Amino acid sequence: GSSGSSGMAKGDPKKPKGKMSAYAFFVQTCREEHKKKNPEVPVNFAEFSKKCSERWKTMSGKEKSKFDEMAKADKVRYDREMKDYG
Repeated sequence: GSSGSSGMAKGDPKKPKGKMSAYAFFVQTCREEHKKKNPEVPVNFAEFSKKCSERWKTMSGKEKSKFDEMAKADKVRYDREMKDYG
């Protein structure tokens, strides 16, 4: 951990984004929603995550499903992309 950095400076918009897991999706989707309402409000990733991550473990396989179907496809999509890339 102890990264404190959302992304990087050296990165081309061409290369495929690393593989994401169902969990991540839950966190991301949650963020995008926060901006939709409070676009002009700060979001302490540190705290925001503490509430999200905890909500991921407390979730039931049924709920995670929504993020399971997506992630499951996020692994096959990226894999194929790498084939063409390198």
